[PDB]
Amino acid sequence: YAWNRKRISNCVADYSVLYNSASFSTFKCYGVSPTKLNDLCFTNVYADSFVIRGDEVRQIAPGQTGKIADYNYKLPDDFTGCVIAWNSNNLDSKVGGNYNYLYRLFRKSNLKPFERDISTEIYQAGSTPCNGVEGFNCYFPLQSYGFQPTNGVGYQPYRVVVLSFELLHAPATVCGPKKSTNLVKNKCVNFNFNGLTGTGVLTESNKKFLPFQQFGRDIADTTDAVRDPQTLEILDITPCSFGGVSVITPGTNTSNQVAVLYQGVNCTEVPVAYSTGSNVFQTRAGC
Amino acid sequence: QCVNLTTRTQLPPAYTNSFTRGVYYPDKVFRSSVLHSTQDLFLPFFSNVTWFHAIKRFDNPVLPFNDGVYFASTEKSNIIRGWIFGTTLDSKTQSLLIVNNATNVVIKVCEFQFCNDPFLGVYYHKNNKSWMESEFRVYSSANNCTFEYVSQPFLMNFKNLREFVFKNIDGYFKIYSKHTPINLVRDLPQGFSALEPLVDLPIGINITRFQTLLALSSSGWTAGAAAYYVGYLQPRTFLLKYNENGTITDAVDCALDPLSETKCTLKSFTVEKGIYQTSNFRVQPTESIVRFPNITNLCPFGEVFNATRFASVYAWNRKRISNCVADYSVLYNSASFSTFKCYGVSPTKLNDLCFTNVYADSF
Amino acid sequence: NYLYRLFRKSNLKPFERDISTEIYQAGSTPCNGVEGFNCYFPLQSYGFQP
Amino acid sequence: VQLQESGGGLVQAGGSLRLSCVASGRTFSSLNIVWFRQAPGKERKFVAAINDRNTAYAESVKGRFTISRDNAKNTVHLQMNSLKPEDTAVYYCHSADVNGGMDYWGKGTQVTVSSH
Amino acid sequence: VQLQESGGGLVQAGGSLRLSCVASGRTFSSLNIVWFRQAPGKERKFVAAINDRNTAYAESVKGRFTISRDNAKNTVHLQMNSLKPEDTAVYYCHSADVNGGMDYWGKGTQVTVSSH
Ligand SMILES: *[C@@H]1O[C@H](CO)[C@@H](O[C@@H]2O[C@H](CO)[C@@H](O)[C@H](O)[C@H]2NC(C)=O)[C@H](O)[C@H]1NC(C)=O
Ligand SMILES: *[C@@H]1O[C@H](CO)[C@@H](O[C@@H]2O[C@H](CO)[C@@H](O)[C@H](O)[C@H]2NC(C)=O)[C@H](O)[C@H]1NC(C)=O
Ligand SMILES: *[C@@H]1O[C@H](CO)[C@@H](O[C@@H]2O[C@H](CO)[C@@H](O)[C@H](O)[C@H]2NC(C)=O)[C@H](O)[C@H]1NC(C)=O
Ligand SMILES: *[C@@H]1O[C@H](CO)[C@@H](O)[C@H](O)[C@H]1NC(C)=O
Ligand SMILES: *[C@@H]1O[C@H](CO)[C@@H](O)[C@H](O)[C@H]1NC(C)=O
Ligand SMILES: *[C@@H]1O[C@H](CO)[C@@H](O)[C@H](O)[C@H]1NC(C)=O
Repeated sequence: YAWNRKRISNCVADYSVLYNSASFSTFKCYGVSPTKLNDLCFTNVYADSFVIRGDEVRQIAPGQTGKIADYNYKLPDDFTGCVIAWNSNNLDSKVGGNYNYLYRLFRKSNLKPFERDISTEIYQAGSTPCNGVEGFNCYFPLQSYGFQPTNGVGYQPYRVVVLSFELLHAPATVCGPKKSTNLVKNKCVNFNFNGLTGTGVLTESNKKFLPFQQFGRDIADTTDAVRDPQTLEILDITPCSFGGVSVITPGTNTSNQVAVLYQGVNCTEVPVAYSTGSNVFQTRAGC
Repeated sequence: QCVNLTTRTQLPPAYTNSFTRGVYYPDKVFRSSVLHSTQDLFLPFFSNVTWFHAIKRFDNPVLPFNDGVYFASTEKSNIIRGWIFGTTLDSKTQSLLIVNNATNVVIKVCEFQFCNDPFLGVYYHKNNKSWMESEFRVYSSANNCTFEYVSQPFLMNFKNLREFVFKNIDGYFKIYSKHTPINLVRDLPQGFSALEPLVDLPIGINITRFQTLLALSSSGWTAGAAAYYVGYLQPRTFLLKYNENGTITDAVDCALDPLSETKCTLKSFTVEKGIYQTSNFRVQPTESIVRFPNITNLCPFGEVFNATRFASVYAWNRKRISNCVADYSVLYNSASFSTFKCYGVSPTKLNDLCFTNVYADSF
Repeated sequence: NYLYRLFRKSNLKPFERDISTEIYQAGSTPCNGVEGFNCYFPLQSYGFQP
Repeated sequence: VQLQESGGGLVQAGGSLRLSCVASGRTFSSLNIVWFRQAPGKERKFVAAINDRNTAYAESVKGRFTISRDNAKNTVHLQMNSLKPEDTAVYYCHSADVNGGMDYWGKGTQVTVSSH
Repeated sequence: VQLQESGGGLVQAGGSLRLSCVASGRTFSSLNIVWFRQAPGKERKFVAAINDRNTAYAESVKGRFTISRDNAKNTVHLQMNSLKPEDTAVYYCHSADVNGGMDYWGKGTQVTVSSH
């Protein structure tokens, strides 16, 4: 009855405990998979948490009739976020009866999803007048949940959490956790610095970046340096060694022995992938 | 809490020249010993910049935030107490607060009810041989607060320069700064400084007008000696020169004068003797004329569309429409149709074209 | 009341109206007049119902 | 401009009826007629069409009818022969002009026929 | 910790009562209050939630209950009018922020309405 809306933003939405914890009996998201949550960014989230009857949890899912969905909490069929529910009889059960958790019982009409009607003025079931505060056909619209430690299956208090959020109408400020990998130099690696793509070899640099500068570019406006985002340091980027391969050969009717020239390639990178060697001479035109 | 300080001397907003100030780093990309041209919202070279005092005279008018604003405050004996941002400033929409102090700074973003005279109070010499601060009146209440982090202090005749550039692109509020001593020269100093960025704010709202905030009963009062500069930025290409250290030691306005245009085309600061082709010349139109035949009879779209008898598909009714003024707006705006598709033209532009011959095929 | 054309020898050219009620030669072996399980009527009716 | 269909009285099985579809127009000879059939509450169907040079009937009325033209009057007429009690329908008549596609649909006439 | 509760007592019909709910803290301008009552031997039902500056009451407490808050001393006063014997209940008052956190449980005071 008294669900409250929370503003969640400017943070990171890692579920490393939320999904890997067994305390939630149903990690259900109707728009995304549990795996895709950490790999995707999101927008402002209106988290909704409440405890309802165990046999009425079907009314939490959209497109369902009943007193709960009609009177206190309705959801739309296009819901995208996550609904998390489990059993919390111990957490929210009272020895005398946990009747604080209340569900609305009567309304003039069925409401719409995401509506807060705290106004509860006189309601009449029939056409007979209902003046003052009491009278015939003036039935109370609120009933307490039967939350007791002796409740059976489907009758114990079940905590339900709804991570309802809307997208495509606000700037994206919340993303999933961002991973890091052990840094390696002097090797041709597929680097990824703050989302930057490309392949190259990392190398400690003599360049002195300014504190706010995170990228280095030459006259051709292509990246050649990058500031390390964890341990601030500037690393040169050099394209992995390449060049044409030329086969020095005499005539076939003279001999079938050939020599191979790796144009513009130092002899060190030749055996990376005639890589055995046994004949090496590094000229100015290649190996 | 807010008090209307209505006592001020009638001074019109003076002007002055912004010689070579307002250049920041347009991007976080290191460049070494190279000259680079990038076009963004910069402060024009040798532009006229608004002149404000604080004397007696308390200048604090609402000013628009059209596409970036340059703020410089040659204000010794610090009394500058932040800025106002937003579009409504009456608690209906989200608004931005920036403040300052000796060792603290707060960036406050809420739907703020701003009074017509928002200022920070400063009492004077309470027998404690020092000035203390209290009684700040910038808003009334905090209704919808979202973004409220606390940074570290940035507080460093006049001897301090506090040139700040505020830009809001894609909802990201950018702040640039640079502090350097000033030796006389009451106007903007004759020197080139680059404003390193300070913060980036994911506000995601629209800012259309701003306001400055200063320190400080109310009627018949004198403002402390202050002077701050307000210039407006427009999109103009520049040519920024980076040294070995990577700092912008000089820049050229690509559209200032023909020499600057030639420097911009040659991508160099020094220009060899000769003739250089530059951007082309043209005369822009001064007024737009429209000439249509003065036929007054409205086209028979009424019975073309709302005809009760629509024939079969193999007997599609072809009606001739000509020699009339056809108003397609009434058809387009009326959403009673489930499919209003035009292929060779656009439905919105139909009210500007005069057609040779129109066929109507109703079925 | 709304009838449509269904049988024709070929695709009609753009902006062409064909109202010929003559029997289409549907079958491989031509049949003339009325119809059987062949040379059926080229007009069928929309079953427009609320 | 319009078409009116009158007739369809009460007759006996095997009798002859004379139904006329007089048309308000001036070139109805070009507007060849098509006769349509609807059962009393069942799916619709066609009957016949004297499309100028030749004719075309339906499976239920195959050759049993003598379709006629009144070109000097710009009216159409159908002759009903070998009538059956299973042909209790509401015959129609329609014509669409060649130029400026348009319909002149009528109203209908009962084809009630007794059985004994 | 807990929420301090007072204002309860045993009174006859037509009297005046004023329940009190005070929540310690420094953010009273953003606090939201939800009320409840639990009759002895009967169900515990919601009474009145005053959130932000909005007020509302249930069927049996509308008009009878005049909810109010004191921003100066973090006090909530509920004026009690039109005492009814069936409303004898223990009232649990709740305090929370706009998020719904900072949940402290009120002990509840003994309120009794005497019949005549
Ligand atoms: C990000 O975290 C890493 C690890 O916590 C920081 O690296 C440490 O930095 C301190 C300060 O120089 C060193 O004493 C440690 O030896 C570093 N540890 C490792 C594992 O590298 C790093 O400084 C943090 N990022 C920033 C910008 O400070
Ligand atoms: C000095 O100024 C700072 C802000 O730049 C003050 O700190 C904040 O002041 C606002 C004003 O309402 C409060 O809402 C924040 O809670 C304050 N934050 C902190 C961390 O203090 C600071 O109070 C000022 N100092 C004095 C002595 O007034
Ligand atoms: C780039 O910055 C560095 C450091 O601020 C400058 O190098 C120092 O300059 C001072 C002043 O001449 C010398 O006393 C130091 O010995 C220099 N240190 C080093 C390590 O060189 C440098 O001059 C700056 N370069 C430019 C072009 O501004
Ligand atoms: C190579 O020499 C042989 C000698 O028998 C000759 O037949 C052949 O044509 C020669 N090939 C070329 C390409 O000259
Ligand atoms: C700035 O405005 C003043 C207004 O009088 C004008 O005189 C001056 O020429 C302007 N500056 C420039 C560079 O045009
Ligand atoms: C045609 O009908 C629609 C809806 O019945 C109406 O909105 C429109 O105004 C009509 N056309 C004219 C020309 O009045």
